[PDB]
Amino acid sequence: PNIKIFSGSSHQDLSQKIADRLGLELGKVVTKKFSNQETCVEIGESVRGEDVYIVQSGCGEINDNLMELLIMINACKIASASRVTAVIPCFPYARQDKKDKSRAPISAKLVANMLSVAGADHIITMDLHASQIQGFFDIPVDNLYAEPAVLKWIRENISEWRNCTIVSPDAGGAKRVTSIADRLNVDFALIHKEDRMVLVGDVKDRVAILVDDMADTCGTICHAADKLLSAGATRVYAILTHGIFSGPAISRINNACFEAVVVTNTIPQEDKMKHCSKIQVIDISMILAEAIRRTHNGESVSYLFSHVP
Amino acid sequence: PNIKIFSGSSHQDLSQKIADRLGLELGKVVTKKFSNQETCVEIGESVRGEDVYIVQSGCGEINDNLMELLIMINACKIASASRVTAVIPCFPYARQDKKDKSRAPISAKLVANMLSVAGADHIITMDLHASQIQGFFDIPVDNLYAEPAVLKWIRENISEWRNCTIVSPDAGGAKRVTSIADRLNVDFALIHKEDRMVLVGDVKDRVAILVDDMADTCGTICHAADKLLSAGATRVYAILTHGIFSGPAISRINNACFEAVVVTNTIPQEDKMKHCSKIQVIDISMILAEAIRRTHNGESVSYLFSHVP
Amino acid sequence: PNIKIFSGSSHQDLSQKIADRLGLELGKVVTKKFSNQETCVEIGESVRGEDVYIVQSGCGEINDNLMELLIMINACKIASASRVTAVIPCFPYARQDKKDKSRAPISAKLVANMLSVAGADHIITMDLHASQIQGFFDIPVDNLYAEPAVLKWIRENISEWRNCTIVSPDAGGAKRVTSIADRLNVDFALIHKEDRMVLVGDVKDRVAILVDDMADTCGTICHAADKLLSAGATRVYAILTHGIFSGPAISRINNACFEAVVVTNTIPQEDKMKHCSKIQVIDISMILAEAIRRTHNGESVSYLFSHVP
Amino acid sequence: PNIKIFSGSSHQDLSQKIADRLGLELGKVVTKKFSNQETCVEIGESVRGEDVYIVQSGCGEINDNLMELLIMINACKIASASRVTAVIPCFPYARQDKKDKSRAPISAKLVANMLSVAGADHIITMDLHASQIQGFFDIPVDNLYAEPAVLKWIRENISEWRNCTIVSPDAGGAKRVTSIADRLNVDFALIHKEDRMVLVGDVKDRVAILVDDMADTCGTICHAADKLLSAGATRVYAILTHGIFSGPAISRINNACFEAVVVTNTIPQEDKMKHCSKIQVIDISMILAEAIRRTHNGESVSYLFSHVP
Amino acid sequence: PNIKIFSGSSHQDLSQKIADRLGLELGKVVTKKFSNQETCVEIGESVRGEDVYIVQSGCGEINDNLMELLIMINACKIASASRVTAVIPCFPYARQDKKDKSRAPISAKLVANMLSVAGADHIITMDLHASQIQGFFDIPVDNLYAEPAVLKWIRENISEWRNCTIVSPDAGGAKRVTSIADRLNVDFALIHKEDRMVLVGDVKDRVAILVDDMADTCGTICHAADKLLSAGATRVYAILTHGIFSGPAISRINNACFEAVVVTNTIPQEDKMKHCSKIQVIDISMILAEAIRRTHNGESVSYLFSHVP
Amino acid sequence: PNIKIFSGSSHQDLSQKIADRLGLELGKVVTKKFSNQETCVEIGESVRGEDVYIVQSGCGEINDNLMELLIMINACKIASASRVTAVIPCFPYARQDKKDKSRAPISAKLVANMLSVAGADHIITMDLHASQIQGFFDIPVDNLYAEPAVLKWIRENISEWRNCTIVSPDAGGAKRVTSIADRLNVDFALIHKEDRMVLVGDVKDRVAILVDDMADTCGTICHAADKLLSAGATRVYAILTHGIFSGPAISRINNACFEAVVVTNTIPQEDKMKHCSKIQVIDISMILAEAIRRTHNGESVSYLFSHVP
Ligand SMILES: Nc1ncnc2c1ncn2[C@@H]1O[C@H](COP(=O)(O)OP(=O)(O)OP(=O)(O)O)[C@@H](O)[C@H]1O
Ligand SMILES: Nc1ncnc2c1ncn2[C@@H]1O[C@H](COP(=O)(O)OP(=O)(O)OP(=O)(O)O)[C@@H](O)[C@H]1O
Ligand SMILES: Nc1ncnc2c1ncn2[C@@H]1O[C@H](COP(=O)(O)OP(=O)(O)OP(=O)(O)O)[C@@H](O)[C@H]1O
Ligand SMILES: Nc1ncnc2c1ncn2[C@@H]1O[C@H](COP(=O)(O)OP(=O)(O)OP(=O)(O)O)[C@@H](O)[C@H]1O
Ligand SMILES: Nc1ncnc2c1ncn2[C@@H]1O[C@H](COP(=O)(O)OP(=O)(O)OP(=O)(O)O)[C@@H](O)[C@H]1O
Ligand SMILES: Nc1ncnc2c1ncn2[C@@H]1O[C@H](COP(=O)(O)OP(=O)(O)OP(=O)(O)O)[C@@H](O)[C@H]1O
Ligand SMILES: [Mg+2]
Ligand SMILES: [Mg+2]
Ligand SMILES: [Mg+2]
Ligand SMILES: [Mg+2]
Ligand SMILES: [Mg+2]
Ligand SMILES: [Mg+2]
Ligand SMILES: [Mg+2]
Ligand SMILES: [Mg+2]
Repeated sequence: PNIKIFSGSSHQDLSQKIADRLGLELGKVVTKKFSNQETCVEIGESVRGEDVYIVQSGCGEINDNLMELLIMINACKIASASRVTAVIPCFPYARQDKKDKSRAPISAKLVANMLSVAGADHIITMDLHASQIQGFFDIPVDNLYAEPAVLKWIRENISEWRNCTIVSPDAGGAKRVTSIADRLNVDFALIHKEDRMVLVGDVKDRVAILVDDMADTCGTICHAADKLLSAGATRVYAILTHGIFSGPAISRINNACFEAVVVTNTIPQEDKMKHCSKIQVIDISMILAEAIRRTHNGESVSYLFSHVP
Repeated sequence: PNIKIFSGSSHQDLSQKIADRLGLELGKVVTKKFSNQETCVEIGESVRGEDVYIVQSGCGEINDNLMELLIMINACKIASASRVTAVIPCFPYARQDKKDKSRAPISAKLVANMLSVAGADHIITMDLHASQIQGFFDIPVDNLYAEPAVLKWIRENISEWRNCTIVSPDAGGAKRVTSIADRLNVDFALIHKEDRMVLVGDVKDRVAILVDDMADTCGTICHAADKLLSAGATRVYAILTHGIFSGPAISRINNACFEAVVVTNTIPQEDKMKHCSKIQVIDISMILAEAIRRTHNGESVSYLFSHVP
Repeated sequence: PNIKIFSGSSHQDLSQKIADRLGLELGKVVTKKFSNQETCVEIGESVRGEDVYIVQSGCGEINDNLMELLIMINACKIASASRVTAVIPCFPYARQDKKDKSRAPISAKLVANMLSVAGADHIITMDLHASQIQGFFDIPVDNLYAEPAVLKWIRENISEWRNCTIVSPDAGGAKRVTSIADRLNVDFALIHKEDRMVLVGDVKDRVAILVDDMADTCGTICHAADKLLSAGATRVYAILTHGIFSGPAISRINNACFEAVVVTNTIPQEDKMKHCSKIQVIDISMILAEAIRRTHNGESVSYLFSHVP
Repeated sequence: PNIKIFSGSSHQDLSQKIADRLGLELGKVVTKKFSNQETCVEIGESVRGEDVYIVQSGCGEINDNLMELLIMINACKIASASRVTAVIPCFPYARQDKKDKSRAPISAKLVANMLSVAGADHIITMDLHASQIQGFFDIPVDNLYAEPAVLKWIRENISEWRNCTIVSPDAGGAKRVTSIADRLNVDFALIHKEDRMVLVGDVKDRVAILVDDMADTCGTICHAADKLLSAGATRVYAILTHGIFSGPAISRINNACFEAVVVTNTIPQEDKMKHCSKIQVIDISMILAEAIRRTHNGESVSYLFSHVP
Repeated sequence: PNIKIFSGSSHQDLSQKIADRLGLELGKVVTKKFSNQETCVEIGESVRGEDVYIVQSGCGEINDNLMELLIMINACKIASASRVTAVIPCFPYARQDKKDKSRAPISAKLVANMLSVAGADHIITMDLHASQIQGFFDIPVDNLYAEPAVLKWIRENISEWRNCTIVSPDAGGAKRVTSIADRLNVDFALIHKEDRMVLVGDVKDRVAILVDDMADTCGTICHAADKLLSAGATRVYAILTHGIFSGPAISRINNACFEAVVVTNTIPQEDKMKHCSKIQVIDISMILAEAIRRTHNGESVSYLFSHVP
Repeated sequence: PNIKIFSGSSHQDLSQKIADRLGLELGKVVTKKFSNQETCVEIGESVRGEDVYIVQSGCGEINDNLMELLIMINACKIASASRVTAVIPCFPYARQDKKDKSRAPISAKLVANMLSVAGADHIITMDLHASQIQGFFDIPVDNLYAEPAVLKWIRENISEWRNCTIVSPDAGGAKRVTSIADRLNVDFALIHKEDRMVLVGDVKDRVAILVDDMADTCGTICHAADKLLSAGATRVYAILTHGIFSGPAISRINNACFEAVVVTNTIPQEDKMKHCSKIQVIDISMILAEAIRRTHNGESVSYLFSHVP
């Protein structure tokens, strides 16, 4: 079986970058809409006996992109692909991972069930909002981390990184920032709201680096940055793997004191970058390409958790 | 267990009509979108031990509405509803019911699988594009027919119906028109394309009635009507259960010779009716309400196949 | 994994032809009946790690043959075959593919479920009565077409084929005849019953060729042929992939005006050919052998939809 | 939900007896064959919301009857029956319950899987060949025993039963005979083959009673009876729940020394009784009717293991 | 269907308390071990058609108790119980809810799968370690909260509760303490380790109340209490729903400065209470009994999230 | 894919012997207990794309070992092993293979379901208590036999084996002893209890060899040996594949007249051998190693049923 990479319509540039890193052309697929807006999918080449990877991020018109992904998986499965892998850099509905007191769906579990029944044998994703989502599946799920690329960016872009501070915006994700601070051998200052915020960790005259899994409306990072600037930090950075930037996010970032808002390209960023000068993108296509290549070859994927390829 | 009717966002007016016919209020549900356009669903009342019916048609923004339906089903299922029934008047992706020579998905089967894995115990739908779709499910599926309401409309609106002709637009659905002609005791003239059309059945100086399951772009019925008017029919009617009317449909209908284009209200029609004077709507809410009531009470549903309630 | 071909008891000659075309011997299997008429199956050679193909058509004693097929699949699956494929040239219960108004089983879906639970990983079949049956499965289904062999027969056996007409007997299957007429570049005359029949398409002084998926009691083709001979066709042919010929079929064919009734050998025909001189058989063993070989080698199967091997 | 009893074609008289004991009429069902010998099933009354019991024994044309049962279950399940129970007095393929050294199917497990996928929620059967077959299902299985009726027959028909001996024909089923002997407070003599047979237990000048689950070819009981008559037993009886009597069974029984061969009516016996004067039938319709009634009412079924109703 | 409560061997006193609150006797069940230490289960009364609740906490010999629970569920399911509910006050393997960088099982998901395949239709549990565990199931899961009982205890046992502080021991569970502080209208001071600890929130001359889901080795609460006593808190309390208290826990509690260590009785505490004077128990049997009663009657369970019955 | 052998904690020496025979090192795995006695499993090497075999016998602390096996299977499955095989020399809960009149679990079926849902693709076991257990699975199960090794031991250790007698202790397993006697060409004397025992087959002045699948409390073999010594057998041997030896077994063996009690090493025997001088062990690691090697290479496993490797 050979690797076949197919792109959904959500993130074409990322799929092309992945395909170039693998020395492959993107598989021929027609992904459009019928007149009544139903998804139309046509696999333009035989996938019989091949190892198929479908790249689609949970961004943009999320329900359309998710339906397209499921329809593509189904088309490849009934076309006798030997294995079908969904490469989902940003997992849709990941924030609906529990009920907790409300008569609400667990939408992430529903998405996992739909991916399974569509025929996915394997999932590759990056920085799941909650790693318990891996347990929503019965098929293997490789949850990659942007952390090696983030560490590389910090070392090559922040001159005072040895004295900086790594700040979690909410108490929930402080595990990520502790791992990053341990890797950099720095202090991890913490922030949480009580309309007021409380911060532990000396930030005065230092650089503070907010790290989080995603920025949707940027309410979380803007409040944290306001707090940090209250406590005398010389500069504040925000680093996120998923740059969703919906709603009022671009205006809030423009009016905030961030030196830089760095995101990975798990979601296309060109349109947002046009309207916001302080957004910078870390390419993670090498990590995804290496994960695809290693799953195909039976090589260790977890080696990527700590190594930039 | 009591009947609880919940409406999705696709067809609120139909759900309200159904609820009024059952003497019930619509269940409290919040169905909206998060900032990043992910579906947000919140069941506003306990459904524990209840017989839940969720009304959502495959129309409008089809992928959003389908996701909303699946999320609502999941929310009701994990909220310990005794039974969950999807009331889907127009089944989405019904026209993708086979591959036939192409490397294509069977999207209708995927939709059936998704509805099943979401937790639906029962499906109620109207005039499935292909009744083989019933076999795509392992749960019971009640496929209702608009034919009794169509016959009622014909008898009360076409003065010359005893001399009229019932015409199938494509060879595929001529079964429907034969059943209708047998019920009315009239001739069924047939039409199919060879850019030219061929018609069997005397239509001269008579009324011809085109009957079909749906009109999407109205290419099918406009070509058939052109043929019929070539052969001297005094008036031509089109009657359809599903009035999708996407793309150039309204302009084609406006420029065509139809005396009337009658559709059921399985899909909301007010916006289309604003731009097209010859569209008339048959209310089928009584049929859906009776089906819901009979499934709840253990009464015969097939009795509705031949009786207007 | 190597190809292993096993024959059920239904069509031994077809299985042998397939095995010869693949350069293989039929696998050792004992398929008989216990005293109380329960099916007895004994796999006479190890199939561990092999790619197993079981050839059984839905003909003869259909329930016995279907049980035998399921039992063989189960025996091969629990004997650790790497993959089990049911090669079912004529799919049993294919005509019970829907309910449509009656309190009836969808027997084709039940058969698909039984094949799946027995352990079949893949289905190869020819000219399914309804291609929606492919959606009754969750495993891949390769639905082969007799059309290339039919076109070859027409070109090599009917001297006036460039002027002939391709006639559908019922409105349902006219898609097949349109494809054939497009391939031959001829007119497709159509027939359907109203005890009287209506025909469109000049057949006078021409050869008419009825094409259909199967002839069971031959009521369908005999009525169509009577109509065609009413309209002056010089000769009438019938061509079918599945020659079931049950009940009064042989007598009706003998008393009908067919120049020839051509069937494929998806069903054994020698006994019927003894009693009916106008039955001729097209061998489709090359198509089935090529499909088996291509699925085994990961080669394109759809290439066979348009090419005679 | 009300009880609905449907009969398959295998054992109509038993189904009628069961229905009379329940004070019910048999449900309207058409169970016949199409021209090509495919099973045709038509449920003649609504079963929506009802508790459906389908009576079909694994006898006669076993594969036809099994297919008919599965098709009926499927028809009732997709007709929205609240619960479907297969009442299978003699379970087909029960003797193929293991492989043991051979490359053979476990056909009983396949049958269980097929019954489950057809939609059966519950199985009622009598004297399974191996009670481990209950573990082949994931749905509940009530395995009834003919033993109370057998004990009643022994007490009312064998004058010397207090001095008799209960003999197992093969070592496998001696558990049944020990239970019977314990109930009667008598000795259980045992027999097994070494073309010679060995017997333990004084049988001289006594009545010996062979007890077994079934008599198929009667090779087992005729050999055992020959042995018993060698050792001076005044009379020999055979008692079996399942009287299959296939092959040479009737001739062997006619030429054997049995005083009586008693069977239950889990299988119709009239035709066999015509050709064999020493066959007598125990009616077990009361046990099956009580089991149906108790499962419907939520009453203890195991109470029937020791009580004649 | 009637309620039947069965106790596993893990927590007999809790099951008895639940049964008394429901006005029921515990169902007759034999739960012991064979000589080779395999679990032996015997249901001593018919459960046919009943609503069965099996009470077993994930404590003590956890693997034995989990096996016993699964075996009991299986026994009740194949005995035709109408519904089987696992009442698991402390969910076993809840802390293995993710992999996160290691080649480790997701044991909680495995436990959920095992409970589902054993036949559980419903799960009732209290204070799941991660509420995402609800998404590990496809059956409904009611995750009850000890918070109402905790609030009642605080108000009736701590005289200065209006001035107290609610402290989370680890950053992960601070959601619980924020909910509790909001209910009490007090400040929530937070603690996390950097062998040193950092605390935000004035605790000087006040009572601090540590709240957490469980105390296993009490390393978490003892370190937090040491920190709190460093910052001048007059008294420190610990309140936990699950008092596992394994390993060195009792000695650490005895040597720590806790005024009180309060636990619920989701786990039996008498043996631990013998060796530790500062352990007090909150009875939560009323909450579990109300949940059982409300699920049985189709009443709202979420009403218990905020109301002490 | 390469073979990876992992050992559970139950039988480390057997796993090492198997690994040596395959020329492999045991895979790195940490299998221990958390403080609260929950199983902790950590796979110390990548198994991605490998053929994983996990060796764990149903002995010792059976519930702990079974949980450990399931957790290891789950860890390997979600770590993307190409195939996972449970090598279970002594299958736990095998004696609970049926209900038979009691409201009891079928625990063996539950264990099979748990192994399947954990992710096992294949089971290798030795001398299942009932071979019907193979039908409890839907995955392939290779049930190996100790008989070739037993025959080898008999020929090399009992000088009078040509005149010996092979005795079944209970009527149930006499099939094993008939196969052994046929292989050795000797008589098979049989024993069963009526507190008294009955024996057929001349044993006077001969060696009697009891053969059975397992000895748990040794009540079965000690009673049989007492009977045999009553009838003048010069020596009595017992040979068993599974030496469980729980409860009073060692004392009964010490006080019994056995010349030797031979067991295989499907269960560790060193501790029991310390306290009982007449226990001897047959190594079956070559049979298990050959089965693993042959399943990996696609070679015939059934060849081992009659051949010592
Ligand atoms: N796409 C979405 N956009 C915004 N909010 C969402 C979205 N999906 C779910 N939510 C809601 O957001 C909330 C989840 O918030 P969040 O993940 O930030 O915190 P948490 O899960 O409570 O805690 P933490 O992640 O810190 O452990 C829920 O109320 C959920 O319904
Ligand atoms: N939403 C859609 N809008 C338009 N075309 C669609 C849609 N979904 C599927 N199709 C395409 O339309 C075609 C199906 O057309 P249609 O149902 O009219 O005819 P058919 O299935 O070939 O025959 P018939 O229904 O007459 O038996 C397929 O090529 C399918 O891919
Ligand atoms: N083996 C069989 N022999 C005869 N009739 C059968 C068989 N199996 C099913 N039928 C019946 O035949 C009918 C199906 O007929 P047929 O397939 O010719 O037409 P259709 O499905 O209505 O339309 P079309 O195939 O033209 O789209 C149904 O009433 C079905 O119950
Ligand atoms: N319908 C059938 N008629 C005859 N033989 C059958 C039938 N089905 C299976 N068999 C075969 O009969 C044998 C099973 O025989 P039987 O049930 O009498 O003994 P057993 O299972 O070996 O032992 P026991 O039942 O005494 O414990 C197997 O070889 C099986 O393949
Ligand atoms: N029974 C157990 N006893 C002790 N440790 C366990 C047990 N089960 C799992 N663990 C381990 O404990 C760790 C989980 O710790 P914990 O739940 O306290 O923190 P977390 O999940 O990392 O974060 P948080 O719960 O604060 O969001 C994992 O390494 C897991 O393997
Ligand atoms: N681990 C165990 N230890 C002891 N007894 C057990 C164990 N598991 C199950 N049992 C019980 O042992 C009995 C099964 O006994 P056994 O297997 O010796 O005979 P059988 O199945 O009745 O007949 P046979 O195996 O001779 O055909 C059942 O009552 C079962 O509940
Ligand atoms: Mg967050
Ligand atoms: Mg159409
Ligand atoms: Mg046809
Ligand atoms: Mg048997
Ligand atoms: Mg027998
Ligand atoms: Mg914690
Ligand atoms: Mg046993
Ligand atoms: Mg035994």
